Amino acid sequence: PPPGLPLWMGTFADLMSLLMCFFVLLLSFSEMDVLKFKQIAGSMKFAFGVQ
Amino acid sequence: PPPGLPLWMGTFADLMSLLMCFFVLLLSFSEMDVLKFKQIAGSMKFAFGVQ
Amino acid sequence: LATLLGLIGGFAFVIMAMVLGGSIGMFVDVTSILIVVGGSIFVVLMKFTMGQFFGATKIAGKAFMFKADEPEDLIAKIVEMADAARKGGFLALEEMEINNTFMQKGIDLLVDGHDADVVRAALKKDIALTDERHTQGTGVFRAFGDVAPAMGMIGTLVGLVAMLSNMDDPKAIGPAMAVALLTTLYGAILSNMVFFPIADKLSLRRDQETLNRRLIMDGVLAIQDGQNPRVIDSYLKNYLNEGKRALEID
Amino acid sequence: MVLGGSIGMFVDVTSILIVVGGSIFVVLMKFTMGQFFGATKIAGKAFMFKADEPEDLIAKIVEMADAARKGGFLALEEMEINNTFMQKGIDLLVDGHDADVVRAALKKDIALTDERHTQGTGVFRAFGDVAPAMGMIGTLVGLVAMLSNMDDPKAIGPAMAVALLTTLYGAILSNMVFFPIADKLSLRRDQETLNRRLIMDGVLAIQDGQNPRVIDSYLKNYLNEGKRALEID
Amino acid sequence: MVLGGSIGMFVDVTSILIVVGGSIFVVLMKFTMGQFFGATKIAGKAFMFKADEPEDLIAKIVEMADAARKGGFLALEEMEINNTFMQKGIDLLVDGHDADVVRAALKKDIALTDERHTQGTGVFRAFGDVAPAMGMIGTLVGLVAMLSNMDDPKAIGPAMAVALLTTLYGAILSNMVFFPIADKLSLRRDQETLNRRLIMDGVLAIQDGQNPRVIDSYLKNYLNEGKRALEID
Amino acid sequence: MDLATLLGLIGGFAFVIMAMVLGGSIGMFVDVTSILIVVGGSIFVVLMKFTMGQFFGATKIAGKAFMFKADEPEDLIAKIVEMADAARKGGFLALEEMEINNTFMQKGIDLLVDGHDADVVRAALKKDIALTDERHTQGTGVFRAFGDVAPAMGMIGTLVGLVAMLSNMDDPKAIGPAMAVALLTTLYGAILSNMVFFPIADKLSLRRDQETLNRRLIMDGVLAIQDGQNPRVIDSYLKNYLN
Amino acid sequence: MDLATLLGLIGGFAFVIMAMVLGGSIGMFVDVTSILIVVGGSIFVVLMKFTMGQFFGATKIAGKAFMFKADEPEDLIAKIVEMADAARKGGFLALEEMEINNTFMQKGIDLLVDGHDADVVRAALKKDIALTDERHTQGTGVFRAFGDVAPAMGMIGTLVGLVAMLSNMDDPKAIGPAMAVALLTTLYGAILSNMVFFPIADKLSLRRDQETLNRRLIMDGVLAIQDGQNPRVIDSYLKNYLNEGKRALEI
Ligand code: NA
Ligand code: NA
Repeated sequence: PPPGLPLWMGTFADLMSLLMCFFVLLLSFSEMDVLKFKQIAGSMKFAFGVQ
Repeated sequence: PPPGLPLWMGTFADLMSLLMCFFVLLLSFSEMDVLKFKQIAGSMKFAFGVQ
Repeated sequence: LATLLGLIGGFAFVIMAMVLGGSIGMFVDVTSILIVVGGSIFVVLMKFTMGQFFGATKIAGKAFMFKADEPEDLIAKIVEMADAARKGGFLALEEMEINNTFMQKGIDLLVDGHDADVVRAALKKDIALTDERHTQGTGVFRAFGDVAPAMGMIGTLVGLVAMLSNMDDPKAIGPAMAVALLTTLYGAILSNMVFFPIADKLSLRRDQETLNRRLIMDGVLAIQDGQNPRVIDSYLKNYLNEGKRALEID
Repeated sequence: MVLGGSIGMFVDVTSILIVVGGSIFVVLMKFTMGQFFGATKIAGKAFMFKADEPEDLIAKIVEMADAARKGGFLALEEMEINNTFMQKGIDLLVDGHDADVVRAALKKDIALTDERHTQGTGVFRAFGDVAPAMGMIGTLVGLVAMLSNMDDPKAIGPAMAVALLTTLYGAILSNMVFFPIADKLSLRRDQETLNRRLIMDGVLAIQDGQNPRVIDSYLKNYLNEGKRALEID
Repeated sequence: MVLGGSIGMFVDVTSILIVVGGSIFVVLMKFTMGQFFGATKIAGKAFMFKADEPEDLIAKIVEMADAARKGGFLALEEMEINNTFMQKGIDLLVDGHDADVVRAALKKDIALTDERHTQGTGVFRAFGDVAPAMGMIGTLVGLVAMLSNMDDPKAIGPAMAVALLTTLYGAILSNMVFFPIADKLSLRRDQETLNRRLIMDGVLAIQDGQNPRVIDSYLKNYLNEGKRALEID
Repeated sequence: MDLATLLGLIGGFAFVIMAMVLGGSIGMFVDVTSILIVVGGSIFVVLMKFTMGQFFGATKIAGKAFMFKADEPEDLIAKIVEMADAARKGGFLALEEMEINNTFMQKGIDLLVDGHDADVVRAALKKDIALTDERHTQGTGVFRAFGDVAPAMGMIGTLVGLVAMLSNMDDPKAIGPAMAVALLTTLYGAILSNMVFFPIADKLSLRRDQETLNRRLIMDGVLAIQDGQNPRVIDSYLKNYLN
Repeated sequence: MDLATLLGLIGGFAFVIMAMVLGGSIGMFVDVTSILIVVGGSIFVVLMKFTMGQFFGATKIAGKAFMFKADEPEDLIAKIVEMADAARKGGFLALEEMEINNTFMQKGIDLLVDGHDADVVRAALKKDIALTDERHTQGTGVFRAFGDVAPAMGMIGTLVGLVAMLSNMDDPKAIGPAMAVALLTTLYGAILSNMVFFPIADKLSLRRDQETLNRRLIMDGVLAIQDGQNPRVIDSYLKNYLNEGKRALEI
């Protein structure tokens, strides 16, 4: 059988998902700047083949 | 042989990092709203049995 | 099965508990489950053919819908035809009533007239056939479980690039990310609560069928030898204290 | 916990349902409900009853050998017996059975007890394997519920509570309950193997009419090896 | 990458370079150029072709069995054999050599084919192992670039696109190309080894001198071992 | 260990510490409760698989692998052919005048000279070799268990700290420091797992291999000594067994 | 300098240019604390398992593998058969009148011409081969250990960076650069593990195979010269041994 992935990778994913949960929390009580969200939205559109 | 983590676990840590840093990007241009913070704090102490 | 009624109850309870926060629509999407299952099917089909995947599915169906014959009714029946043979030879075996295909085949080979070696070889060949078949079905479902989270994450990644290519309202990004992550959730759920459990129940049924078939083979060999039901009782009940039923006896 | 705040802040029906119910479903898909209850029974006896000291077993076997040598093969039925395996050995020796049959019976009991402990260890290691998977599933469920309801704090709270507490419950059950129970079952299995080997050798020596002076020396050959080697120089 | 709506979103030269070139470098450090090219050839042969069906192999084996039974070791020259291994076996049979040496040569050829397939599987498993690692490297590079230039929107887009597409390409290549190719190579290894063992047994049975019908039964015994046993009902 | 190896160890440790210092305050990464959580939980979990005697034995065997180096095989062959020559020009009593280099070798030659058969001495030496091998395997198991549970306890502590922080927020500017303190448990678990416990387990496995090789060589040498073979034959056989 | 090394160098150069273009600059992929954490912790852990002498030997053997290309077995076989002709028509003393570019071959030739018997010459050559194999295995082990520890150390350093970022987090809308610095440590660990240490260990394994084959061919040729076999016979023997030693995928 394949050896699998090392335990630090599991720790890293648990930490990443935990920080995801807490950054979703931080963005829950926050107000995104709509003006600054369309520059980023246009840049992602430009860099993904649509624009 | 001692087992390990599934081979997709690296891709999972990858995806969690990507989503986490996307939320960091969203929080970069987002201003905090204190009223929403109070509501979310109350909901947190209610969902955690802290009333 | 009682574990299957518990399965249904647990499914219902866990879905109801999961969907209380919002609507059932948040955790339900046909496109996501279709992506996960289709990608897993494609990956598994490169390493199993249509006939071998359908075989694994039909053996899973037999292992779930049906229930293996208990290894105590087997002892009762075996000692019954043992008494029949002791009273009237092998000529009394055919008129008996048999609900087990393997035992029926064994006694139908015995009546014709064959020595111990050939009947033992045939029974061992059948046992190995059913063991390999269940093992390969377990392999099919292990492959499905191994690839399902990867396919779910591929679907999530595709959904995320589709979301980053279509970004208008700051308030739709959250629901879009939730729908994209639904594929990863489905991959994890299918891996851990469907495919791997199906592989485990196939392995469990493999062990049960191997035990039942060894029981039947020993019973038929003893009947051909003409042994009395006494020693047969001990030499057949001693097999009931192995595996997990061994952990069941107190 | 109690120092952090309270035990009351880790209670959630959804998180318990996800972790515990999913783990139970997965485990019952490979174990019988009655068999799982039997594994629970052996875990409870391993936790509520200490294994007999090998030195005490050796000493009492030597005493039994002294009594047998002084009063024949029927002198061991008037004084108390510690464990059930030794009691069965005594009541098989009182029947005048030959060495081979009692040896086979004792070797069957040894294999049976080893299998029971190994299967209980397997049950609890299956539980400990599935609990963190269910915790990760709960994290995914909570993340989906949070992202779907970022405008509603009344949904944000419980969703994050589910996501966090599923992982916390999975980790605690896996690493402080289920895997420790499996490890204690393995330890109790090793103690059982040692005790059963000692008792079987003692019964074998009693049947042979060997003087207890050789018996104690022969029995001492087991305790000076094995898992305890880290204590032996 | 079609569910997004088209293909033009899921294309970046940068992400492709990071993933493919990094994987190629790592694999070429693990394996020689000859090993890599042989693995490519064997994968192409396994995908574009089909192993000879065992049924036809047993039919042909009993054909030369009956042919040798009617004409001893001289009739085998006059019929056509489409299989290279079977042709080599019948040639080593008709060139007047004993069973031991031809069996050793056929075993050596079987082991050579087995090792070749195993090494090709290893090459593609190395590719499938490195591809997600390259995806993670690309994610880390893109995320450092994105988080560093947060005040530059036109730099945020390409950096996150590289980070995301590297992971998507690594996942797709690992789980839908490289690992599937390795699994297909293992499947073809099992098929080729079974077919070559069938041919070896047929050649040895013709060498000995055996009834075609017992030969046929012995060869049919081989048709129920593995995934064909899964398929057979 | 060697002075150069020790200086390299201190240099790596100092590089890590100086990196932590250069990244801000060092009291940000220090928490007594977090280290108590990780260490106490790891001890609690490990003590349910190993007794206190076993844990202390593993600690001692790991400690004596850091302050004592495995004897080089070449020195062992040279010395064994040395007392082989001593026995040939002298006798078995000549072995007594040879001073102490390895305890296993010393006890083997003592059991050989006190008048015992070749087979019983071989059995005793084999038993000792197996005991030492299993001792090293048990120490590796103890430290592997510690390295396996330390990240688990660290994540448990992080989750508990974050649940406690979310239970009473009351202040948004205090969110970040609370998660930093909660993450300290994960940091300690990772450091102990990957820098202390797993390295010691790997080192003990390496020393297990080295000790088995050295003790097999010593056993073969002393068995040849009791055989009275030609020391050149002994040397050639041992050198062949090296490769 | 094989193509794999060349491809790796050009790939790393293009990767650096790519990282600089994506991020505008290159000075943000460079963090002294992150480098210190990854390198120092990796050295600490590897030196917990290997000695400094072993680490230095591994470094030297890696440098020799990446700077000197192994001799091709065909060229070595040609040299041995040419020496076979020279010794057949010039005696053993004729072996000191032509240059030999292989140090192992020169050592075998000196042992052959110094009157040593076949047994001692074979023993010394086998000892040299075993020492070379052990050096390569030790280097592979050291770099495998470095590859194993670098991403664990990178995740430790990322934890350190995350704690630093969160401790200084008020109104998280400036945590971007700090989070990037935290991620730099895992980036270093990933690049060092997957692209440097594991590749060096794999190339050392390949070089072990090449050097074992070359040295065994040289030993066989030297021993054949010791017994004075016919050059054609030993040429056929060496060619057969080289062919049967070829990996299946290359056939
Ligand atoms: Na990845
Ligand atoms: Na969770």
